[PDB]
Amino acid sequence: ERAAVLQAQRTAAAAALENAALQAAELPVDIERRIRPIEQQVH
Amino acid sequence: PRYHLTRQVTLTDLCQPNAERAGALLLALRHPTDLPHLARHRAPPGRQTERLAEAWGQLLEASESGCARAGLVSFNFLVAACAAAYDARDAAEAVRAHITTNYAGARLDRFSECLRAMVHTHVFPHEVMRFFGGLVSWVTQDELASVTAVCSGPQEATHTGHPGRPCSAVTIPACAFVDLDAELCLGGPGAAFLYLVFTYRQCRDQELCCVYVVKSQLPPRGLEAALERLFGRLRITTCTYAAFAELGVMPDDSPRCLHRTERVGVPVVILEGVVWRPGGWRACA
Amino acid sequence: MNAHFANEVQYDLTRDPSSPASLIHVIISSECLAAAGVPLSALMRANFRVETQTRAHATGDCTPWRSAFAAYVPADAVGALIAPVVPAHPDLLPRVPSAGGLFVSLPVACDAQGVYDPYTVAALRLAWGPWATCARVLLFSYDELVPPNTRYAADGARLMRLCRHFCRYVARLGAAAPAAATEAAAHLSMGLPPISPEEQLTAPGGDTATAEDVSITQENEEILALVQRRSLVEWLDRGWEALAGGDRPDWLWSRRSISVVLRHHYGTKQRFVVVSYENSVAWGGRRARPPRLSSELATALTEACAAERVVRPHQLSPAAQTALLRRFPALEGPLRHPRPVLQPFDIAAEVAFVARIQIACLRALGHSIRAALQGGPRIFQRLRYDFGPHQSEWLGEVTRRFPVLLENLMRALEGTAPDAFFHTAYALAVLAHLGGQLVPLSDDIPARFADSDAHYAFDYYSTSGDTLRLTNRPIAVVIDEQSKCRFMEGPHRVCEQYLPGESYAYLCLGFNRRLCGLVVFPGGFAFTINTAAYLSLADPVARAVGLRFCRGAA
Amino acid sequence: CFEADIAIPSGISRPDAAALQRCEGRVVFLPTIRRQLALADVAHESFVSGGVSPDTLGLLLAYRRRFPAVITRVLPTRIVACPVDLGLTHAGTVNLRNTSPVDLCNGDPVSLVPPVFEGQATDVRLESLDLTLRFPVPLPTPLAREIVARLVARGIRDLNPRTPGELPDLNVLYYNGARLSLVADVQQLASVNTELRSLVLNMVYSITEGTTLILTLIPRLLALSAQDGYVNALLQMQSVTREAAQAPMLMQDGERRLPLYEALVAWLAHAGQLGDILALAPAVRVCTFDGAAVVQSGDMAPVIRYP
Repeated sequence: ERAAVLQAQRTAAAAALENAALQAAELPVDIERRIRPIEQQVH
Repeated sequence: PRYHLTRQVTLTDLCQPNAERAGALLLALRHPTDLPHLARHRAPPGRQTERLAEAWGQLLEASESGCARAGLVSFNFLVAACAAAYDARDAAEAVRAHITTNYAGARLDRFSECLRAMVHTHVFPHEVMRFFGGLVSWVTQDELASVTAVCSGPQEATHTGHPGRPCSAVTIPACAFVDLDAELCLGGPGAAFLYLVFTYRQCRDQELCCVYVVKSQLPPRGLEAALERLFGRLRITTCTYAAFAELGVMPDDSPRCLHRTERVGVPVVILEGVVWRPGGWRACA
Repeated sequence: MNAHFANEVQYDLTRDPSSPASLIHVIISSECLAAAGVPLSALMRANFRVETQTRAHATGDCTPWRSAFAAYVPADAVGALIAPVVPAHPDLLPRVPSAGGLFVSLPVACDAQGVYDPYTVAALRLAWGPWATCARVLLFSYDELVPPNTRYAADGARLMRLCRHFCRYVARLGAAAPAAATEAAAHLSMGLPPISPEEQLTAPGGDTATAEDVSITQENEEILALVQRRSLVEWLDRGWEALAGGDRPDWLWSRRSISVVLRHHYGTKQRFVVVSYENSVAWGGRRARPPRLSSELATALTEACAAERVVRPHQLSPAAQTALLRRFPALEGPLRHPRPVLQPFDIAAEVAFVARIQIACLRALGHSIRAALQGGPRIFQRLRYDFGPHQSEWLGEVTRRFPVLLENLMRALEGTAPDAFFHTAYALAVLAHLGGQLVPLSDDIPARFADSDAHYAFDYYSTSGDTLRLTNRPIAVVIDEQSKCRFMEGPHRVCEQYLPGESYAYLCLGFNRRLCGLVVFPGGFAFTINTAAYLSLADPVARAVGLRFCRGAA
Repeated sequence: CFEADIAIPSGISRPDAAALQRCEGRVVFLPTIRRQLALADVAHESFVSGGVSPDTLGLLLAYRRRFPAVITRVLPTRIVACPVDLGLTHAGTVNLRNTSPVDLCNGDPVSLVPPVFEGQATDVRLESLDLTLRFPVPLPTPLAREIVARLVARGIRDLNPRTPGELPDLNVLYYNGARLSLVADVQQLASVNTELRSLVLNMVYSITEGTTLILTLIPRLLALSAQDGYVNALLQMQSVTREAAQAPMLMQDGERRLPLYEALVAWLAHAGQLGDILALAPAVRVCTFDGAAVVQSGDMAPVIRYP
């Protein structure tokens, strides 16, 4: 009875990777628009 | 009494039966000087009712009524004027090469505007241009008209064989192979029941006009569900599309034909022997 | 397309007052069905019925089975919405292919000023036919289903490619386009490669309120400035009305705003799609009635356990318990119930709900098998099957063969999955009896099973070789000292033609609405078992069991 | 007449040849227009569809797409039938047989209804040619329109149970006296469902924009109730009109369209046509030459054209 639950929670945590990895798909994205068009203003 | 004659005196501004064939499926023009008024009435107010006030007024420009009222509409005059409208082009348009070389598109171009204008303000072309008959005699003058084109039952298509010993007279053309809609490909023996349906498309194809004849061994109660099926022009919502009346019975399915020779090569269907039950119209849905 | 649309007409229900809802379009693809246990050939054989019911996580009951719609189309299911197919013009939009599956939008339980409850499951069921063998069950929580926001930023590149492909189709084909189509092409060239629908999932862009992204640009392009000193969519309608010849409200939302969001499935590591149009009354539509969803429970119980590093919220601090209870009051269930019949705060809480029933029946089996077989038994016989003279030496083996079976029957009853156990006869004969303490699911029960106690219902196991199940169908054989057998009334399975216990290499195993079962061996040698003296199913535990497994008959 | 014949195909049970004699003036549904046709498509085995027999609402839908025909003269070789749909051109007024418990009137339109009566089954059996014959029951048309509304609504109660088992039976009819009980045995769903939908879909279009102003005068109806005879008798007791009593919604665009006049048009278009789209079309009218005001049960009434 545990082994189904201990698998199904593990399959959830395997799915919660790409639930969070696709949610962490903005961490190299949210920085370019807040830096790059501001420096040529300084120019 | 299985032989009749009818007569109406009109202009040859319309059909010009001397330019027509011996067999043509003539309409009248009942209520001819009508429709400035019903342009204003019977329509919801988002239709801008000042359109048909000029639209038919440009028709009789191409055609003063006088004492010879505008009437006796040909079968050709609706097919070619809707040839650009319905789903047949360069084959229904061969009816325009039939008219303008024998009759005139000047009267078509004013009326194809009417076919977008009559259907615009919900003045639908059924119950105007009521059925008259099969163009028996053409005792017309030069620019005027006097036609006997009998209504009144089966006798119009019986009185065709008796007058001329050689070949056959009238023999009731369909005037387009696109017309005479070959319904009931589920084929069997019996008798044919002919009808006159105006299929519409309201604000989808911008007030479509259509004239064609159906082919069925079906009753009027087996025709309305046959009018709900087989259509792809349901995509409307206003309403009251697909009116129809009885063109009557062709009491033989054996005598239909397939030709392209008339009078310009126009495809044409011979239909010999017809009980012309004049029928009644219906338009609700 | 339209299965997402016609379910919105069931979302147009409204009328009599009840707890207010939403609707989420969910596109399962091929391998999420295939890894689930769905045969893709049998649904490929477009409107299809789906029986759905919704289940809370903590406590409580379930929804009855709701008849829904489906559209199972093998195609690029993301690309078919994006690049649809005109019958005359299938190359109106050439694209990149993809996987495909069923189109089913699913409703959402909410609140007044809706705060959706995660961990709480809506259960799908695909019914290939009547039988439970023609059935699968799918699990979906709102954490799995609900993104916070959509990605209509991917809709921006799509719509101007549409106008260029109306500029691409007329220039290639030429004068073969009719009079309404030769106009609307060049009216899209004065307004400014294949369309890959998978890039709209994999390009990292989504929704934003953008009011913070105007002030961050107005104070960015004024620096700049200080140093210095009919639409196209109306021509898309005639683009369709000439190439198709009609309106097609299926294609009408392929012109409007389309967000195509990728998510994942917590059961089998799979992917699926979350869809919202613009004109949808469903969730994520830009024509939608309040109340809408609130991602508050998905932030409260997490961060009160994440900032406190409470790994399991039964280890939550007593002030940290009740302060959340002062905020969100529906959590008294999964925190303050002595023995909830559904387990509080676990992923497989619905799965552990099932596996107990798999356990508790086997002990009701296993201590009942010992009951009728306490000592040396006298079983003499119960059926009428006469012998030939050398046929008795076959039963000379059955003396010797006997005791290894009753282990391996119960081993195989252990050996099945419980998901594969609910299609067998004993798992539904109890439901014919738990409905008698209501019509159970898949209607495998005949019309005359509920008449007498003489209407039994069998399963069939292989005697020799491997001890394996030899049925799909519970085979209900009416049984009359002695009593001869008789069938009932009535895609081809081998063993289903015989009477129970009629021949060798067959173990026969029937059950009742009385739940007094039979174990029938070949040769008449059978005996009743009072499993009703060993079924210990508590009714408040069993009342969440039956409602998920019964069907209200009309 | 435009003569149409149906031959006697194969053999004769010798009293059953006399059974075809006493069916003179009845109606055959033949699904064609033929100069000769077999007797196989005539009987109720042809009325039975694939695998299943129609219900008395499905037989309405089965009598929809076939053609009635009048028995004119009975030979031992053929039976001459006159095609009602076309060949009703009879100044001789080709004669029919009334097989119905109601003594009719003079001047009734007559429409055909399947046998649904408790005691007038019209079942005649042929065993040499294994066929079953249900003759339609010619009836007056308001009494015909009182029947078809019952049988569909009885099948409307076949969709939903809910209520206790004591339902109003829809099985007591009234013509001047004359308590009639009909048969309620089987209600096939698709014959109910397609008949129910056209009852829904026509009642959709029969409401329009100017129709809504009439709904304001519902409390005006009961003001005439306690001050006259005609209205109070018009207002039924088993009506929702007495139940619903316990407003322009301006939206006025243009106001030159005659909104009240346009309401009565499209209402009459679909709610005005509810008897004939559900049932068969009446084309038979009572017309006796001798001045007889009624026509007895079993008589031979002269028949004229469409009403």
